[PDB]
Amino acid sequence: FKYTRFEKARIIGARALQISMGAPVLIDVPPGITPLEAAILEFEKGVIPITVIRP
Amino acid sequence: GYFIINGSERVIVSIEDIAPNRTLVEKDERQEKYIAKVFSYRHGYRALVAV
Amino acid sequence: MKKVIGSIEFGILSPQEIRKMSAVEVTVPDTYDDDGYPIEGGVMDKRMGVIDPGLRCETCGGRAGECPGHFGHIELARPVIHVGFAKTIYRILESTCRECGRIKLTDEEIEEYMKKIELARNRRSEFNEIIKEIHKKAKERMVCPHCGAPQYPIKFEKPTIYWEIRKDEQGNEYRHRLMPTEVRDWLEKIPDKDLPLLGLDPEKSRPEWMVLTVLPVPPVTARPSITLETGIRAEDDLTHKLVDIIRINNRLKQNIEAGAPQLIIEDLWDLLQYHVTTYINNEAPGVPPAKHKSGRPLKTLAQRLKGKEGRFRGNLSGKRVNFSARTVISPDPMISINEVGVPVEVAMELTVPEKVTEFNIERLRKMVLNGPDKYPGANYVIDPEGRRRRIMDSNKETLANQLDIGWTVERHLMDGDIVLFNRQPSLHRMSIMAHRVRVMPYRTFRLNLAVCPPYNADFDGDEMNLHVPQTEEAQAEARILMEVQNHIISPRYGGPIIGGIQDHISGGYLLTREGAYFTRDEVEQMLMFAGVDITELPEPDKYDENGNPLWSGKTIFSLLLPEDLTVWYRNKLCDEPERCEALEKLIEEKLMPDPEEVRKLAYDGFVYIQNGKLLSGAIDKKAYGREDGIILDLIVREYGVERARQFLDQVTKLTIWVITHKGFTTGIDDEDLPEEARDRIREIIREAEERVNKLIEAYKRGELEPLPGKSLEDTLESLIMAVLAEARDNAGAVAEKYLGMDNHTVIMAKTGARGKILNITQMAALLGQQSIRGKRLYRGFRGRVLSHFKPGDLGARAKGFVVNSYKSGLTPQEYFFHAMGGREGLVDTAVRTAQSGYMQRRLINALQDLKVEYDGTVRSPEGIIVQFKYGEDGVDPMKSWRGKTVDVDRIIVRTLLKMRG
Amino acid sequence: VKEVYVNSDDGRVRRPLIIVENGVPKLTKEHVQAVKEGRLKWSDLIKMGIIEYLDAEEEENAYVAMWPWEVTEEHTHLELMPAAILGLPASLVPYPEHNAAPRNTYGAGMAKQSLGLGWANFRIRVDTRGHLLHYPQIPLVNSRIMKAVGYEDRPAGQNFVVAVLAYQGYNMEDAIIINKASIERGLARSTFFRTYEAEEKKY
Amino acid sequence: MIVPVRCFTCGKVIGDKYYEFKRRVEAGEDPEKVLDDLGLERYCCRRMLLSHVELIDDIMHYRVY
Amino acid sequence: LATGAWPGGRTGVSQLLDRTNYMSTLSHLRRVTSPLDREQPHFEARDLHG
Amino acid sequence: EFSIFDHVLVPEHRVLSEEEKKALLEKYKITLAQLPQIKASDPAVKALGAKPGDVIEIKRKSPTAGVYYYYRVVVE
Amino acid sequence: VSLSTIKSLIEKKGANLPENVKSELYEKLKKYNEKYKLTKAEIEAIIDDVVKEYERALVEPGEPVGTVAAQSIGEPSTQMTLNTFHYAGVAEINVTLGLPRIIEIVDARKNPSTPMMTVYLDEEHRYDRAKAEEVARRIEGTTLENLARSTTLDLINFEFIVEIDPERLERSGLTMEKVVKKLESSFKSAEFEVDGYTLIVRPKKADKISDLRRFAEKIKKHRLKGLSGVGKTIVRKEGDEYVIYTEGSNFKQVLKVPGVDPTRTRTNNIHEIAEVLGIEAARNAIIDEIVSTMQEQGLEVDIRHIMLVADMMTLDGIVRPIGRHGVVGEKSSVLARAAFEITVQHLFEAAEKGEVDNLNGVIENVLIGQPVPVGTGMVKLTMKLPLR
Amino acid sequence: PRERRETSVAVRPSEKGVVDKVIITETGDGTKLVKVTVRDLRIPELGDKFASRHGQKGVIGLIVPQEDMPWTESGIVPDLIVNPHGIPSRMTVGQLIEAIGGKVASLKGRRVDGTAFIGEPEEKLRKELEELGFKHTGREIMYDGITGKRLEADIFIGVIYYQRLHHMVADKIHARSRRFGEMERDVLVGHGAAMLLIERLLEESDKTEVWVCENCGHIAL
Ligand SMILES: [Mg+2]
Ligand SMILES: [Zn+2]
Ligand SMILES: [Zn+2]
Ligand SMILES: [Zn+2]
Ligand SMILES: [Zn+2]
Repeated sequence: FKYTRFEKARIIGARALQISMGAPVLIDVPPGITPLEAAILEFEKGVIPITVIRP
Repeated sequence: GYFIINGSERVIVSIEDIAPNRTLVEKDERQEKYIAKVFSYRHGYRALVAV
Repeated sequence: MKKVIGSIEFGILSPQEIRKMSAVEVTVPDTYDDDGYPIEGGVMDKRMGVIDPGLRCETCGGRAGECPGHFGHIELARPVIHVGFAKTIYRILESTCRECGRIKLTDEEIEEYMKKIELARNRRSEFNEIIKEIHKKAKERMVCPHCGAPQYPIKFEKPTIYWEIRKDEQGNEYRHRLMPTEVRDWLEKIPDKDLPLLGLDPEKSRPEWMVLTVLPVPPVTARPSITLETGIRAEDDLTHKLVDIIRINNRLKQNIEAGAPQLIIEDLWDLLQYHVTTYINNEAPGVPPAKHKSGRPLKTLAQRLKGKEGRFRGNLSGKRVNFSARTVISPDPMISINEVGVPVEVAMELTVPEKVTEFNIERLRKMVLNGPDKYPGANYVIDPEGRRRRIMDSNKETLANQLDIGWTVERHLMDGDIVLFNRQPSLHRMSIMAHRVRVMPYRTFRLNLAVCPPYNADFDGDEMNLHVPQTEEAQAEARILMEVQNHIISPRYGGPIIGGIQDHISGGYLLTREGAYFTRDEVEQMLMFAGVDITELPEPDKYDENGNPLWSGKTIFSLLLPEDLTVWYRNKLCDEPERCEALEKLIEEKLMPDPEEVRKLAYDGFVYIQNGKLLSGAIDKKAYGREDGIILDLIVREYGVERARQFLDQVTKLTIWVITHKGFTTGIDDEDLPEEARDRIREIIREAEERVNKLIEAYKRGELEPLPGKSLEDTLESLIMAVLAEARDNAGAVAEKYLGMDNHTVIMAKTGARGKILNITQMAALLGQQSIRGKRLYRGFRGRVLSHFKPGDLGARAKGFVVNSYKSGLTPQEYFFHAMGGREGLVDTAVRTAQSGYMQRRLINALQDLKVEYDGTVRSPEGIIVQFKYGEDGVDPMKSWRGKTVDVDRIIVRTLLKMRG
Repeated sequence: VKEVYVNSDDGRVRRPLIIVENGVPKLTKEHVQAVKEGRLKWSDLIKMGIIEYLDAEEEENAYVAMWPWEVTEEHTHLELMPAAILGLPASLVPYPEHNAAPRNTYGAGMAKQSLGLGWANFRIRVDTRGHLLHYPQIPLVNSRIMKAVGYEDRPAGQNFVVAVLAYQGYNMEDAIIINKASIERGLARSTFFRTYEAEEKKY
Repeated sequence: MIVPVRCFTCGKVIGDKYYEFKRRVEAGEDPEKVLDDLGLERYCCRRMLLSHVELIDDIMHYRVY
Repeated sequence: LATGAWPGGRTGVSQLLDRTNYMSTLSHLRRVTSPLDREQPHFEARDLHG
Repeated sequence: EFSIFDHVLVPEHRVLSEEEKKALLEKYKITLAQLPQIKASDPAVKALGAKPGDVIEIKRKSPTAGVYYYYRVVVE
Repeated sequence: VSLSTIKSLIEKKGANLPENVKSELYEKLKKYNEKYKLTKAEIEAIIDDVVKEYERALVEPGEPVGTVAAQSIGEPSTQMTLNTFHYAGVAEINVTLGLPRIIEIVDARKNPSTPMMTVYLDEEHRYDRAKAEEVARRIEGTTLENLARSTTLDLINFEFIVEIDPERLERSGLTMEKVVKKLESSFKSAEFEVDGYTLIVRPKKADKISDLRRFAEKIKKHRLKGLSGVGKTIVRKEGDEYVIYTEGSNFKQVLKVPGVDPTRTRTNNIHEIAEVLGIEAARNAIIDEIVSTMQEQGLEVDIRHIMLVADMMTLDGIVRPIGRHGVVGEKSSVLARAAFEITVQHLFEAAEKGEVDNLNGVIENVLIGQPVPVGTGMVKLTMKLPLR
Repeated sequence: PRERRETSVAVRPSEKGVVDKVIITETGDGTKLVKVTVRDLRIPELGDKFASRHGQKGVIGLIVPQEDMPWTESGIVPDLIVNPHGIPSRMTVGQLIEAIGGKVASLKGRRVDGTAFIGEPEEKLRKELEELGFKHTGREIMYDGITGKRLEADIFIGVIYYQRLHHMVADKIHARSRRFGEMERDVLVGHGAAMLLIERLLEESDKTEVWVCENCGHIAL
């Protein structure tokens, strides 16, 4: 299994939206960063709750 | 050499046109039809006569 | 709770649906009324919805602006033929029996046609062809195969009049008009099983419903009264047509219930039919267009849709989108390739909404304290409920102490934000990319120079647009999908498209040129300028005369390459193939020769890199150029995108530094030729002119052989053009021979940085023949181009052959000929843009729906399979090396070297 | 075809030429001296049959000599000044025969769109928008036609000390690098005008 | 429109030497000798005096109050 | 005379004079135009004639 | 004597049997109407015994993958 | 390592690879093994690396291949020249090049502007210039005008003496008696008093100048020997054999000419290829034509985009123009077609047919206001709620 | 009114300057009329367009302090630096000849005639320049401004007429807070970005919510 770049983009978008809305961050982040790089770091660490469903 | 119209400077650009009252022959390439045409000017009226 | 429309299936409404779907039965032709209030039973009822302010909808109870409107129905007194379905009705009548109503066709024909229709369902054109064939076959028949009853011919009169040509007892043919009730009765008896052959679906479109019995009324929002400048409630054309329809319907009904004669009933029936037809379509064929109160044709339902600016063809458009800016661009190589410089004033307007959380509360607090004037500030703050406020200076001190989780701040642009970048005309995919913001003073969109090729931009007044995505999903899409890093390899040919252009090549050649050495100061300065992380210089190579250490350029360049890169190829400077042959022999013999041996055999025409050390060759276009960037391609495809970006961002600065502090120029003496070369060129020109004159004399005296493709004159012209072109090539060869490599212009041409050899030829030796549309110059006076030549002259000099280079200067006739050539070139450039644009538009409209499914197949929008395993191998052109799926040669060599090292 | 054509109508574009007979041009040294002293005018030269006007039709029978030292017995006319075949803006370019034609066309366009003191009337003139260059200068290398036309009295542009050299990569792809102190001292400084109109319209 | 006070390139003051140069050249002296006498060796300074136009007189006649 | 549009179908006969500088004005006073359609590629008419 | 299949521009054609036809149809989750179509008047069809409603397997010579299979259905 | 072992290892590990990939891998592995004495570990590592690279190079689902192909075809055309040239070669036939050629192929015009056929030779006639000229004569389509050195059309006394050159007669292989016999066998109602090396004609006692002029031009361009619609032929020598280039288009007739190798013979007109060899041949010819046109201008375009375009064009047996005449004009989506037309009858036809719009395109989804089903618009996301 | 409403005339939003002249007068039908002229000082800045007489255009990319400019052994500090790569592809030899001619004219003290074909031949200019004490190729030795060392090559330097066009950046720049087309839509589709297309095109206040029945397929109420 390998994430296509479209799947990765959608996962990052959804995670960033959830973080902005008020969801807790699963990892510690440096202060003064926007939700987007927070989600990017979350993905880079490999800690992602969202999963994709393929036909 | 220009005009003042409502306070704005207007210039008339010369227009290059076909010589009146001269027959010019030419050939098409789909009707294989030799034609000749001439424009006749008479008091500001241009008439296209083609044989 | 929010679903997405997956499909839309079209059909024909049934009268029962129209009855139950509608709410109010409109019966009275009532207008807005004097007090502007909806009259009960009028066209604009309150059950239809309200657009007037200060009242509530009857059905949904919504105020104007929130009530979507609701549908109403009109109960027609007599059946009316729909204008659009008139031709369909006429076709159907000619195909069905007058008595039974079934299709006049044999059962075997029915089976065959059903099979063919099942096969050709998807193809719309073939389906229409089959329908027309069946219609012709049925119409040609005369006796019903089921009943045997005669079928009197049916004649169609536009727009909605049908005549049945019947034969009396005397055999005379008389036209019997079919009333709509007769047509309905005919259509009802048609069974469901016959509909597919007739071209119908017996679940969404039944023939009886084509004839209208109930006419739905659009809601008030669909037919709003736009009012007038005088305050007069300027009504809708649909409203007026509905009023007339209601009046005529009531009149027809009251005369029907009064036992009126058949003639007046027919008159009112035809008036109703005409009004209905003009209401559906005011431009229907054979229909007089109804005039407005001002005498103009009323815009009706048909006209409201088939408009270029209407719902169709109008919603798709290009308008001023929000959060955009446009300004001229200026270059700067001090920023990374994936960065863009934004002026402060632009950054203080294109705000981006950011929701305040726990890990960014203090930054947003400082920003909102800055106000809308200091650069790191904000312009609008949105409370969790939803109201928006302007920060200004009155409440600047507050709105920060009361700012907590759940608020939204529209801060200014800051470094690191993602931003799109566009250049029109937008031809290929790479014309829009995502960059990172870097706010700098002045007012220009600073752009790195390596990114110029994909944008096809030059800094001579070109302008660019940037758009700032607002939502988080859009920002993530731009950051992950659209960044400049991911688009180094072009999808078109599978090679690089981002690389050095002009200085990045020439300066690289200067740095890696054979015999180029640098002192310690220059080495340290250039390494620090390039950003290369180093803390100790390598061992010096060769010592200066007075004792200072020196470093060759090759080692300095090798400090940038990765630690295990290994490649070899031939560049454009290879002029002595024997040395390349010897080097290739050694390399192939060993696959890892001792670097000492390579040093003696070094040659700048043969690049060879061993374990990240440049051992031989010089940098030119083939290293990291616009195309054929062997090293850059290798870095991209083997060490990831980020490593490639770092390598590009370092080599660009290194090369720029070396060319800036080493000196590079060009003067008028760059194209000065020795006397011997000038004499050679002169004698070449004279000999060519003599041969041309000999050809002309041979033609004059009848000594010429006309090849079959051309007449005598055309053969003469072909020979003359060939002779002149060969002469120009010989002169160019001489000039190139006598021009050394140390010349800066020759360096620029040879390395491929800028210009061609033809440019040097034209500037130094000879300009050459001038042609229009591939032919010698001929358009001028009778028998001569200019007036300074004897008439009927075909010599080379007299028909566009110019013998002076740019350095020597052109004589007036040569100047005129050159002007002709340049004008032709400009015209071609002007026209080819439009032609290519038209072709691209056609191709995109044809092909913009295809996509790769999850099983690797490519399917047409209508479901047809276009290609199994896209590309017949499944390889993305971007991922392909240069067209080949896998470059197994490089794989073999790289693996062998890595494991045998 | 044995046809003779005579034209006496409007709109024909003609050019002047020097009549040449028997290999000797009609124009002589004393004529040039008289014109130099102001005793003779262009119309006088026309009326004495020294210079003739030719339209495109009459030029069919002509055989023009480009230069005064190329005239032979076959020639019937001598070109007056071959440098005058160019238009007005195109004559501004110096050494136009050492350039490719597209570059000359571009240069003519830019010369048409450059700033400078166009008219001394600008202070009191009312125009939608205008510009004024602070310190215009005569071109150091300039065609002699420019003085005759009058361009020198209303110049547009300045002379720059230019060095061809790559510098920091900030002038790649047609960009240029300009010296700060020169800008401070007044180089290329200009002013932009705009006029707004308000009318007390009676209704 | 009036003579620049300082040379654009090197900043040398040449504003006061223009009228002297013009009057001397009109008298028939060699322009090169006059420029050398005035003390302008770099051609950057000589260009300012050689290529200047005095348009202030031409534009002085129209007043605006 | 304002807005061009001579009677008889001709349009753009009169244009606003250009006052950008000396050369622009003097060149605009010496312009010659052709009535052909701009869109159609009149290859024979566009090119320079001897 | 000359058959069209010997030409370089003509790849080999073959007629599918019922079992393989249905296996192919099930593999791509499609119906017969969703495949590309070849007319019954095509010379390749005439050279074969193909009849309408049948599936033709085409063995292309691909510049990228060498061998590649394409399928078409026969119509009027 | 015996070559059988390399083949077995290739089949064992790289079973997923395409046939060309594994064949080329086998060839180059054999060469490098015989040159450098590889062992099995290196071979296994190499095959694993090849497999990993091929897996990485696969395209991912959701990629919008159609738009990318359209852009990658359209963009180079802007840099490509725009006709307005007359390449006058000697041993060549004039052929439309560049943008007009691309447009003609894309729009599938019924007859190309410059039809041209490439005819190869069988083994017997391939390796000799003289036999090539003989086959040319069989295919030359020789005309009296080409044979004639010059023509004298003297209407003042009702005759027509055309001067025939001996060299052209010898090249065509026809003799004066032979050509006169063929002409009279064709022009039965004429009298040919041929003398020497000149033809003499009379139009059965005509009266007016125009009649004899028309009769003379009728004979002048009349065909004598050769297949219909064929002009000049230029027998060249490419590689080692002689190949006969030829104008005109008679692709079905030429295949029956003796000495002509029919397997390699090609023609410019794609429609003729469709008629004679089938539809797959038409697709391959389209691909080759576009590739050659792109190559002559120096531009490089990946073969995959051209393959996609060609496959899309010949989707239903008959070659159709890709434009609105044959492809866009038959778009299934009634909404997409709606913003391309001037009438509304298409809506009524769709409603009558019960057409279902699948919203599988781009324009319809854009108009509605919904994510386009390409790329990120294809994926669906789910999450297990209990979170740390 | 169509109380009274304001119809005052105000300057354009993206302009500034100083009022220079105000005149009051009467129209042709007796109504009062005023005109106001606003002047603005525009010092050159990044993005301003410059072009020579030989069709060589460009915008200034950097304003460098004087001490960083390289100087010449004769003391000449260039006022403008152009890239050598622009010459070979354009073949504007007239530019180089004009540079030499300007140098010669400045040194000699009289202007140089460049009247097309009868102008001063370039070889005469080169000879005169050589006689005046400079290299006949127009090249000079220059020192680097930053390092202070001597540049390795000899740099061509001269005087060239330059004109400033009115395409100035202060008039081009404008940004909208609260252009696109079909080609951009195709590009965005080609990238695979869909939510970006929705955000950039649809935006907000033009989309609405509609209840839909899942049984029949009609708009629910
Ligand atoms: Mg540009
Ligand atoms: Zn409501
Ligand atoms: Zn019946
Ligand atoms: Zn100075
Ligand atoms: Zn329902």
